[PDB]
Amino acid sequence: MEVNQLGLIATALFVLVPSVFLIILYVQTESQQ
Amino acid sequence: MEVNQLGLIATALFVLVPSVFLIILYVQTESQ
Amino acid sequence: METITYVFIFACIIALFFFAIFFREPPRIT
Amino acid sequence: NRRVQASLASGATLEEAWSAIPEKLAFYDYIGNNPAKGGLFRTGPMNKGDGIAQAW
Amino acid sequence: NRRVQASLASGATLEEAWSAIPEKLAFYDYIGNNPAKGGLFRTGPMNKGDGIAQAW
Amino acid sequence: ELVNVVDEKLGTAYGEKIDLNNTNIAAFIQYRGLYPTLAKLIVKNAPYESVEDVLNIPGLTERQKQILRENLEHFTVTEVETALVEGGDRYNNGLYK
Amino acid sequence: QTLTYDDIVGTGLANKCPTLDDTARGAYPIDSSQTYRIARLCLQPTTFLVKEEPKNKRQEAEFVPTKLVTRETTSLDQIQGELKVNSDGSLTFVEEDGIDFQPVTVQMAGGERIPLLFTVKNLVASTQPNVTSITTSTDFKGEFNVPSYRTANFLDPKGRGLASGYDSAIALPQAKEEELARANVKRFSLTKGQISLNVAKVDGRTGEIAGTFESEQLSDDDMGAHEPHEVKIQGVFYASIEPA
Amino acid sequence: AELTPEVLTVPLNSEGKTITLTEKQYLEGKRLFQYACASCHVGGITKTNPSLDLRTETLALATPPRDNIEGLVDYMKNPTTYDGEQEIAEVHPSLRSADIFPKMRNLTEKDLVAIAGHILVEPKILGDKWGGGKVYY
Amino acid sequence: QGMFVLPFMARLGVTGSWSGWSITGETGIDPGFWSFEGVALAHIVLSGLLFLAACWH
Amino acid sequence: AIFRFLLFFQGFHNWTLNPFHMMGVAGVLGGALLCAIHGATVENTLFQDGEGASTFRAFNPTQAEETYSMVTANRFWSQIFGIAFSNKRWLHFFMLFVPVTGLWMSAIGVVGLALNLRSYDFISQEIRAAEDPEFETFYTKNLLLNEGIRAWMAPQDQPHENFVFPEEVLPRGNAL
Amino acid sequence: TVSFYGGELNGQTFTDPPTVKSYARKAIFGEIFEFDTETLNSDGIFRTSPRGWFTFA
Ligand SMILES: CCCCCCCCCCCCCCCCCC(=O)OC[C@H](CO[C@@H]1O[C@H](CO[C@H]2O[C@H](CO)[C@H](O)[C@H](O)[C@H]2O)[C@H](O)[C@H](O)[C@H]1O)OC(=O)CCCCCCCCCCCCCCCCC
Ligand code: CLA
Ligand code: CLA
Ligand code: CLA
Ligand SMILES: CC(C)=CCC/C(C)=C/CC/C(C)=C/CC/C(C)=C/CC/C(C)=C/CC/C(C)=C/CC/C(C)=C/CC/C(C)=C/CC/C(C)=C/CC1=CC(=O)C(C)=C(C)C1=O
Ligand SMILES: CCCCCCCCCCCCCCCC(=O)OC[C@H](COP(=O)(O)OC[C@@H](O)CO)OC(=O)CCCCCCCCCCCCCCC
Ligand code: HEC
Ligand SMILES: CCCCCCCCCCCCCCCCCC(=O)O
Repeated sequence: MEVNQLGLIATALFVLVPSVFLIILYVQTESQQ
Repeated sequence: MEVNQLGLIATALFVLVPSVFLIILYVQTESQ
Repeated sequence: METITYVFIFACIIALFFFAIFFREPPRIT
Repeated sequence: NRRVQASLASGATLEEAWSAIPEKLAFYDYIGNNPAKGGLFRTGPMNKGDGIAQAW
Repeated sequence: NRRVQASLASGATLEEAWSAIPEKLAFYDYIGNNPAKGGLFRTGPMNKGDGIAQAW
Repeated sequence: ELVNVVDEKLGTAYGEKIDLNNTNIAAFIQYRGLYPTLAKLIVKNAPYESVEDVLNIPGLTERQKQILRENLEHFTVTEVETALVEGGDRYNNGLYK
Repeated sequence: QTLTYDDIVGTGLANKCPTLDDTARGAYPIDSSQTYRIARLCLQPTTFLVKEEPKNKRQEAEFVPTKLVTRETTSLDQIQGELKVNSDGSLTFVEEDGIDFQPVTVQMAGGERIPLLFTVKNLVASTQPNVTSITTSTDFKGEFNVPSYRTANFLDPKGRGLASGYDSAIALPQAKEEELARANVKRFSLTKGQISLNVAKVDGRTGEIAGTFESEQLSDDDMGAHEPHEVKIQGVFYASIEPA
Repeated sequence: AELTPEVLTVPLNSEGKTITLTEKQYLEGKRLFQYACASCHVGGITKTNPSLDLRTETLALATPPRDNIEGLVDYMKNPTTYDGEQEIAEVHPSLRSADIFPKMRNLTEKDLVAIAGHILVEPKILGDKWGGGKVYY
Repeated sequence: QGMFVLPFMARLGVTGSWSGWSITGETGIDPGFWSFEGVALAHIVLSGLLFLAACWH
Repeated sequence: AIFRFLLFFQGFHNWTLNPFHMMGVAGVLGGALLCAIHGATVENTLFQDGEGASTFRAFNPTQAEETYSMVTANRFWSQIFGIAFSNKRWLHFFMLFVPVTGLWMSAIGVVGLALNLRSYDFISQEIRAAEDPEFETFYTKNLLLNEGIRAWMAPQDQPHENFVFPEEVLPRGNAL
Repeated sequence: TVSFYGGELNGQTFTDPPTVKSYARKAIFGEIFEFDTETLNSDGIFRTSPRGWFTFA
């Protein structure tokens, strides 16, 4: 299908950026205790 | 220029993934 | 590429189900 | 229309009355430039849709 | 070449001798299928380079 | 080169009269005495090379011939168009109200 | 023993043509002073073969086998018409009426669906001269009409059709129309097919015959959108003959 | 607008004589049409043969013209095809076939006039809607 | 066509697809379960069972 | 009149395709679910605090004690569904969060529709469908329906436009 | 029929029904323009302007 070529990077960054944010916060929470 | 379209994603992930790795490790080192 | 993307996200959600159930913070009483 | 009538009343032919219409004015009288014809996920310039206008 | 020389021996014309060579065998005799003709960042299938072979 | 043959047919007498070789049978209701008996006979015996041919339908009573004569000026013939006569579309072209 | 509807329903037997006993090796005499008709012609396909496109130069791909996916819906039956005698002793069957078409779609290796209008519409099939008896060596050869698989009212998924529907790609209002002409202008095809009926059994007493058929015709072209395929169909037939 | 005598005036025959119905008759005709006819002829179409409607221009071109009280009353007694070539009492309700169409049994001569009158009045009120089908709903 | 694992399945005897083609060009063939698709499916299933085994250990 | 508003938004805006409406749907149906599952859970994890078959009387609005077992409720849902609430404050905040957020999302999509900024089409679907008359999806089937709605209700629903659509221009499938 | 006054088709008249319909399908958009769709690989579907995008945001 002739889909928008930037939809892939849009989607990948849309997932990756906020997920990484949460993982950073979680792991440094665990090393506190 | 007629470049490779997957070039952008390859470069972006190439930077993003290992950098996030190091950031994760650095921040949890600091909070202990 | 869009099919791979759709199935990849869906598979990530199923793996998350596995961890949320079997690797949850256990609820402890008082 | 106001200008075509004006050109006609002073005796210009149909071809002359309409040839005097500036293209810029004609380009406004076209729904492709109406801002309420878009869509949420139809991205980019208007040229990406109907094209780069060349001539009336 | 062996097969061509044989056909001409048995009295076929040049057209006949060469028309008897299978396309598969001629396709092997082509440097585009030589594995030592590529590049490290030329990516994808060989059809992405010289194209999809259609006929000899 | 690519032409919609039905649209093209609307530019002929088919687009203004009852085409004895193509029009769907429900159009014979627009003139008195034609439907259903003569319309049936007409459709079954198409094609016709001339409008006059319908008067030579074997079995016409003299009154049926009189009704046809009265209506001959509302008729036409054009070349059979496969798209309009296949599928039994002259008896039911999928149009109701 | 003649079966009832309630004996047939759901068995798949309704799609099969009547068989003749293996003893039925008679001959049916033809009196040219008499007139005859086929009271029932039944054709039952067993094999659908589709011709492949070899794409290269001079190879001409063969007919490959296919899988039927539209189930027990394939047989022509209740076909009737004149069985004439010609001035050379040959017989010609002229098809008049009957259930003379079945839409069929078979699937090729690789998943392509090939739909086709299996038909003998307007069949005219003739024997050799000087027949005088229909025997277990009589052959009928004929040709028939293959109308468009869809008729003129059919609307494609974007609402475009021939006698109805849109005349353009309304979801692409300012796209260039030249590239879309093949899919925007519907066309009603009408092609000929060819059929051989080979008689192998004859009940001389009853006028029943049975045997084998092969027909060749064109598949669906989706109202001119794409090029058709060539289809070979093989099966069995049964016909019953009567003095007209 | 209202149900004036002008709209309640409909042809009696082909000769051109006319008749003015009453509002009583109209409502009675509408009710009897609904009782005996609407299941096939709702809104002036024919559900079981849409090619033949109850528009006045259609009734006019029928043989026996049916665009008048007489023709319509005769039709409910001895219905024929559109060209008048065959009688169809066996497949169409009528007094001739009231044995096989039991709803016609208790219709009086007066009832027929009202049913006919309603059929002739109704396109004068609704116009294209009468006999036009869903396009005009 | 840049096929990398397809030839290793072909090498050891897997030659056909459930859609009826084979790499030798023969059409109309029933490969049974051990088609290209069946081999792939088996590795996916096997991968999932090893995943569970890993959690247990 | 509100029903007509619904159908208008389908035929003209293809509003069901709008991800902002879908988030509103998930918020409204999510709320109603939460509502029913929370009331049901409490009523079937009640403590026996009175003696009668009517369990309502056995509650005093000034008692300090919880009137149902959060512990048993958590076990039940953990074993039925996999996960369960364990924090009563989070649970009740979540009940605020879900339908409020859902409604806010649908409002945003309506703001877009003020401008005809619809999520009407998928361009990839249309390019294929125009070129390939055998390609059909539930997406293309629903636009045909939209086109029917528009042409058949517009003359009467927008009378100031004096739309006159003769019978021959009306989009219509076979027979109907 | 369709006749053009002014512009690029000035003084030209068209009578073949498919051509005349083609311009009538464009006339519903107002005035008729020649567009370059190749350069941007335009898909043919109307997009909003900066006025629309600004207002929406
Ligand atoms: C989440 C936590 C939970 C943990 C749960 C525990 C783990 C459980 C793991 C189970 C997961 C299984 C995954 C199922 C995959 C489905 C495989 C399938 O349907 O695959 C079926 C395959 C598919 O067959 C092929 O299917 C093809 C389908 O084609 C389609 O597909 C093709 C390729 O996709 C092309 O698209 C083609 O064009 C298209 O038409 C063709 O039709 C071929 O002719 C046909 O052979 O069938 C075959 O040949 C294969 C063999 C079947 C033969 C059957 C004959 C009878 C044998 C009895 C078997 C019953 C099963 C045993 C029961 C066990 C009881 C003890
Ligand atoms: C006020 C803000 C604003 C506005 C009105 C515009 C307007 C425009 N820009 Mg600009 N731009 C902006 C900010 C803005 N820009 C910013 C911040 C950047 C940097 C990223 C850019 C970078 C940029 C580039 C690189 C380009 C434009 C272009 C354009 C044009 C097309 C835009 C388009 O297709 O959007 C389409 C927009 C969308 C599909 C947005 C959808 C909104 C998403 C779905 C939000 C997600 C929802 C959210 C998660 C809700 C869930 C929350 C809940 C769960 C709690 C248009 C003139 C283009 C152009 O033509 O330039 C010449 C172009 O190429 N812009
Ligand atoms: C043994 C490994 C192997 C091999 C030989 C192949 C071979 C092939 N693959 Mg497969 N592939 C593999 C693994 C492999 N693959 C894996 C693991 C995946 C999953 C990601 C894939 C996914 C995949 C896809 C999706 C595709 C292929 C395709 C192909 C074909 C073309 C590949 C191409 O253009 O390469 C290009 C290769 C390069 C440009 C190599 C770049 C290496 C750089 C230099 C990175 C290293 C730098 C490093 C960071 C240095 C840091 C040092 C530090 C310490 C200082 C070819 C037959 C293509 C094909 O034709 O499919 C039909 C195709 O589309 N492969
Ligand atoms: C699964 C089915 C489903 C579901 C769950 C929803 C859910 C929703 N729809 Mg969708 N919808 C659907 C299918 C569905 N829709 C379909 C198939 C269509 C066809 C296209 C639509 C068309 C549609 C439209 C056209 C609109 C919605 C809207 C909404 C939202 C309404 C929010 C609300 O409560 O407004 C209720 C109203 C309010 C909350 C406003 C305040 C009301 C005040 C407080 C009332 C006070 C009353 C007062 C006390 C006096 C009353 C007295 C009187 C009663 C006697 C909600 C997110 C609306 C929306 O998204 O707007 C943001 C909207 O406009 N929907
Ligand atoms: C193979 C492939 C690829 C598959 C394709 C399949 C397919 C088509 C999937 C499509 C998926 C798709 C795109 C989904 C769309 C979803 C969508 C619209 C997302 C909305 C996103 C968004 C943020 C919307 C805003 C609105 C919003 C916040 C909604 C939230 C909804 C939500 C999570 C509600 C809660 C639902 C839920 C089941 C909760 C149950 C909670 C629970 C365990 C209660 C039990 C319980 C009760 C008690 O009372 C007590 C006391 C205890 C203790 C207790 O435990
Ligand atoms: C026998 C099989 C039973 C079915 C198995 C299905 C497992 C699915 C259950 C979801 C696990 C993941 C939830 C993660 C998140 C999770 O771990 O939450 C755990 C969380 C526990 O809450 P607590 O009250 O313990 O935590 C509050 C404090 O921690 C304050 O932070 O649960 C809730 O918040 C309940 C609301 C979740 C309601 C969301 C459920 C959404 C499920 C549906 C999503 C489907 C869309 C997918 C489309 C493809
Ligand atoms: C279905 C069971 C019907 C009922 C009940 C009624 N009518 Fe009917 N009507 C029906 C058909 C199928 C036809 C066409 C008959 C034909 O083949 O020509 C008709 C026709 C008429 C007409 C003629 C219409 C015309 O344009 O000439 C009339 C005037 C008529 N029907 C009247 C009528 C009345 C008054 C009814 C109630 C007593 C009634 N019909 C019921 C089908 C059915
Ligand atoms: C289904 C039709 C074909 C018949 C299938 C044959 C039976 C299954 C054969 C599978 C061969 C795998 C054997 C490999 C042995 C390795 C065993 C192991 O290491 O655990």
